[PDB]
Amino acid sequence: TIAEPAMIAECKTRTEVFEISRRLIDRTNANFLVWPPCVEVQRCSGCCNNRNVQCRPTQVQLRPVQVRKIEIVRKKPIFKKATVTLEDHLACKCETV
Amino acid sequence: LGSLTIAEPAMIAECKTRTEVFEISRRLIDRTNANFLVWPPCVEVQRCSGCCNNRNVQCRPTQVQLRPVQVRKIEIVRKKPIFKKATVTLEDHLACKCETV
Amino acid sequence: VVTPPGPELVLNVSSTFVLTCSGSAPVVWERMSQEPPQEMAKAQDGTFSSVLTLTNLTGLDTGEYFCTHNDDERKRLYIFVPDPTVGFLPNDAEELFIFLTEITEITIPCRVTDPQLVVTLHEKKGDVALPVPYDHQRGFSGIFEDRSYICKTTIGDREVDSDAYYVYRLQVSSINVSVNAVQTVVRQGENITLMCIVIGNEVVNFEWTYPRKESGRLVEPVTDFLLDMPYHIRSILHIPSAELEDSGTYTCNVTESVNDHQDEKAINITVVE
Amino acid sequence: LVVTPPGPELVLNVSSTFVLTCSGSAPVVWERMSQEPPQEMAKAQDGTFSSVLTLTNLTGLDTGEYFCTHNDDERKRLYIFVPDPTVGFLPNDAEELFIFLTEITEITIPCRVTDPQLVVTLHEKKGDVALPVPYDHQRGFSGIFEDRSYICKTTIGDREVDSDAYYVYRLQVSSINVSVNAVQTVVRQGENITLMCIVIGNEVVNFEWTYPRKESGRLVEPVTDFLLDMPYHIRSILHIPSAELEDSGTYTCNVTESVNDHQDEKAINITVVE
Ligand SMILES: *[C@@H]1O[C@H](CO)[C@@H](O)[C@H](O)[C@H]1NC(C)=O
Ligand SMILES: *[C@@H]1O[C@H](CO)[C@@H](O)[C@H](O)[C@H]1NC(C)=O
Ligand SMILES: *[C@@H]1O[C@H](CO)[C@@H](O)[C@H](O)[C@H]1NC(C)=O
Ligand SMILES: *[C@@H]1O[C@H](CO)[C@@H](O)[C@H](O)[C@H]1NC(C)=O
Ligand SMILES: *[C@@H]1O[C@H](CO)[C@@H](O)[C@H](O)[C@H]1NC(C)=O
Ligand SMILES: *[C@@H]1O[C@H](CO)[C@@H](O)[C@H](O)[C@H]1NC(C)=O
Ligand SMILES: *[C@@H]1O[C@H](CO)[C@@H](O)[C@H](O)[C@H]1NC(C)=O
Ligand SMILES: *[C@@H]1O[C@H](CO)[C@@H](O)[C@H](O)[C@H]1NC(C)=O
Ligand SMILES: *[C@H]1O[C@H](CO)[C@@H](O)[C@H](O)[C@H]1NC(C)=O
Ligand SMILES: *[C@H]1O[C@H](CO)[C@@H](O)[C@H](O)[C@H]1NC(C)=O
Ligand SMILES: *[C@H]1O[C@H](CO)[C@@H](O)[C@H](O)[C@H]1NC(C)=O
Ligand SMILES: *[C@H]1O[C@H](CO)[C@@H](O)[C@H](O)[C@H]1NC(C)=O
Ligand SMILES: *[C@H]1O[C@H](CO)[C@@H](O)[C@H](O)[C@H]1NC(C)=O
Repeated sequence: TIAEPAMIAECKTRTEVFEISRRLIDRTNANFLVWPPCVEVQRCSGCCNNRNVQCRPTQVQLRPVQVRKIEIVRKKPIFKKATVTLEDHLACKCETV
Repeated sequence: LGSLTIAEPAMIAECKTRTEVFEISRRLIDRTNANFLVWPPCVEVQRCSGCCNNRNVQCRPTQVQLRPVQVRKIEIVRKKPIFKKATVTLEDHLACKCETV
Repeated sequence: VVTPPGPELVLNVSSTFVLTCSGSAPVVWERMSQEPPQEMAKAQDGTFSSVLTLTNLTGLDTGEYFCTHNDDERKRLYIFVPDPTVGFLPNDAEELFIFLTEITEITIPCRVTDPQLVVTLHEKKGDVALPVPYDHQRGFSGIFEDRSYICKTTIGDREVDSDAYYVYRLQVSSINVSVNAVQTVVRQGENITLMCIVIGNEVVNFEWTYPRKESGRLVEPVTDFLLDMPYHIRSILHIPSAELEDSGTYTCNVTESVNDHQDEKAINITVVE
Repeated sequence: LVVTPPGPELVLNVSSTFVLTCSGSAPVVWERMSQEPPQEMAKAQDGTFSSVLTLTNLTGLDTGEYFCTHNDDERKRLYIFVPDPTVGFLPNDAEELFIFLTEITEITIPCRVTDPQLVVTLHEKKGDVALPVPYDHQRGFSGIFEDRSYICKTTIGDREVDSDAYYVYRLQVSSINVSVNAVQTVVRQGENITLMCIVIGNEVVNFEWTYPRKESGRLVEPVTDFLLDMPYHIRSILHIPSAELEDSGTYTCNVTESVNDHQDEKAINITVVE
C-alpha cells in the first residue's frame, strides 16, 4: 500500500439516506409506524476552497412518494397509504456566501 | 406542464456502502498551532449506511480498510506558501450487513 | 358436502376441468373470497349441487378452491396449474409485509405452480439456502429475524426470484406513564408545558385530559422519540399564554392497541395572577 | 542602455537553434527560470559588454520569458514561443496552483501553452461553459474570480487538453488583539492549570506561549480550537496538570499572523500555593 495523494471531495450530488420519521406523517400521536423507515435521496456534498464559499444546490426537486402508515388493532394491523415529500438536488456549485 | 400521476412507492435505503465526505480539519493534522492550512479540506470515504427494516437491527460494516492518504500543511508567509506533507488514514467500509441487536 | 375427487389436483395448462360439490342444503364455490361462474342445481332427492368449469388453465389459477353452504365447515381443494410462463404466484403488497405482535412461527407465502419445483429460501442478499421447511401450498414456515427474504426457483432453466418479504416484530411491553411539568405553578400569560413519557412500546396511543378541554379550544400534543432501541416516546402538551382555569388536573392516559395495556399519570398545575 | 538583437516576441520551430545577444555599458547576463543558463560573455574594446546564449534543439518547454540583466530593476524581457504538439499546457509548480490573496483584486490564472495560435478557454473545474475572461498567451487569463477552482482548456491536434486546476483563495485577515484568561489565577499544589488565548479575525496565526516551566524543563504543548469559522475565532489553551510550584509567575501568549506579520501579546500572572 502506497499513501496516494488525497483528492478533494468535489462539490456535487451524492446519494444519502433520508429518514422518514413519524413526525412528518403525524405529530399528534404515536399509534403507528411508517414503512419504509428510510429512503435514498440525492444531496449536494463535498467541500469548497474556503468558508466564504459553501456547497449549495443549484436546482432542487420536490417529489411525492408513497409510504405506508401502519396502525395496529388487536394483533391485526391497519395498513394505510400516505404521501411524503422527498427533496433531491440535481446539481450544485460552491456559492459565495 | 404535467402528466398522468404514477404513484411512486418509497423504496427502502438498503444497508450498503455509499460515498460520504470526511472533513480533514487543522485540529486533526496538528492541534498545537494554527499557522497552517490543510489541503484538501475534505475527501471521499466509503461508509455503510441505510436502514435495516427494524430498530433493533443495525447496519454495520463487516469489512473495514484503513487507507492512508497524504495531505498538505500549507504555512503562509508574506502570502507565500510553504508546502509540508502529512498523512491521514481513512476508514473505508467495503461491505455491510444488518445485524440483530 | 363432497367434491370430485380431492384433495390436491395437478392439472395441465390450457386444459379443461369440472369440479362438483353437493350437500343437503344449497351450495356454492368461492375462489379468492368471491364466487366465480358457477352452475347451481337442485336434485329431486333433496340434494343441492354446484359446478364450475375451469377453462383454459393457466398458472394464475393455482390456489385454494372451497365449497361452502350459502345462497365454518367446508371443503378446500388445492389446484396446481404448472405454467412455465408463471414463476411465483404474484401476491398482495400487504402480504409482502409480515408484522407480528409476538414471537411465533411464520410463513413466507411464496408459492409456485408446479409441485415438482425446487423452491429455496434466502435472505434478500444471500446465496446460501436456509433450512426452513417448504409447503408448495403455503410456502416456507419457520422462525425468523426481522430481515428481508426472497425465494428462488428454477423454471425452465432460468433462476427466478420472488419479490422480497419483510419480517417486522412489533415492540410491546408493560405501560407506565411518567408525567412532569416545567413547573406546576405558573403565572398568568405564561407557558404550561407538560411532558408525558412512556418507554417499552413502539406504537402507543396518547390521550390528554385537562381543564381547558371540554367546551373550549383543545390543545394539540406533540410527540417525540428519545431513543429508538428501547422505545422512548414522549408526548408534550404546551399551553402558551396561560389563562386561569387552566389550573387543575392534567392527566395523560396512555394505551397500546397491540394488546390494550393502559396507564395514566396525573399532576395538578396551578396558575397565579 | 541594454539592447538585444533583436526582440521582443519570438515563435520558433521545434529542434531549431537560436542565438540571442545582449549588450550594455556594464557587465550583462541572461536569466531563464531565475537561474542564468549557459552563456558566453565578453567585453568590447569600446567599453561594451555582451552575452550570447545558444538555444539548441528547441523544445516546447523552452517556451517562456528570457531576460537580459546587469550582473557579474531595469532589464529587457523577451518571450519565446516554441510551438510543440508533444506539449499541452506548460507545467507549473504546486505553488502556482494556489492563488492566495489578502485583498480583492484582479487575478491571473497562469495557464500557458507553447503555441500562440492555440485556442484556450477558462472553466470552473467542473463546468462546461467557457468563462468570458481576456487571455494573454504569454501570461494566462486575467480577471476577477470567486474562491473556486479553475482549469483552462485547449485543443492540441484533435484532443481537448485540460490544465491542472488552480485554486482562488482569499485569506481572512485583520488586526490581531489577544485575549487571555485562566480557569483560575490562584491554584493549589497538585491541581490543574489552564489558560486560554483567543484571537479573532485571522484564518492563520502563530501562537506562542512563554511561561515558567519553559526554559530548562519540559515544555507544555498547547491545544488550539476553532469556535466560530466565519469571522475566524481561534483559541489556544495551555494546560498544566499536577501544578508544581515555580509554575507561579508570568504566563504570556504572543500571537502573530505571518501573512502580514502583525503581532500582539498579553500576560497574566498565576500563583500556585501549597
Ligand atoms: C385463454 O387464456 C387467455 C389468457 O388468460 C384468456 O383471456 C382466454 O379467455 C382463455 N380461453 C381461451 C382459449 O380463449
Ligand atoms: C352460510 O354461510 C355461513 C358462513 O359462516 C355459515 O355459517 C352458514 O351456516 C351458511 N348457511 C347455512 C346453510 O346454514
Ligand atoms: C408502571 O410502573 C410503576 C413503577 O414505575 C408501577 O408502580 C405501576 O404499577 C406500573 N403500571 C402498571 C399498573 O402496569
Ligand atoms: C387536581 O385538582 C383538581 C381540583 O381542581 C381535582 O379535582 C383533581 O382530583 C386533582 N387531580 C387528581 C385527580 O389528582
Ligand atoms: C384512557 O383515556 C381516558 C381516561 O379515562 C378514557 O376515555 C380512555 O378510554 C382510556 N383508554 C383506555 C380504555 O385504556
Ligand atoms: C534533441 O534534444 C532532445 C533532448 O536532449 C533529444 O531527446 C533529441 O533526441 C534531440 N534531437 C535529436 C537530434 O535526436
Ligand atoms: C482588540 O480589542 C480591544 C477592545 O476590546 C482593542 O484593543 C481593539 O479594538 C482590538 N485590537 C487592537 C489591540 O487594536
Ligand atoms: C513573541 O515573544 C516575545 C514577546 O514580545 C518577543 O520575542 C516577540 O514579540 C515575539 N517573538 C517572535 C518570534 O516574534
Ligand atoms: C398432460 O395432460 C394433458 C391432458 O389434459 C395433455 O396435454 C398431456 O397428456 C399432458 N401435457 C403435458 C404436460 O405434456
Ligand atoms: C413560552 O416559553 C418562552 C417564554 O419566554 C418562549 O419560548 C416563548 O415566549 C413561549 N414559547 C414559544 C417559543 O412559543
Ligand atoms: C547587476 O544586477 C544587480 C541588481 O539585481 C546589481 O548588482 C546591479 O544592478 C547590476 N550590476 C551592475 C554591473 O551594475
Ligand atoms: C485535569 O487533571 C485531571 C486530568 O488531567 C482531572 O482532574 C481533570 O481532567 C483536570 N482537573 C480538573 C478536575 O479540572
Ligand atoms: C503579572 O502580575 C504581576 C503582579 O502579581 C506583575 O508584577 C507582572 O508584571 C505581571 N506580568 C507581566 C510581566 O505583565
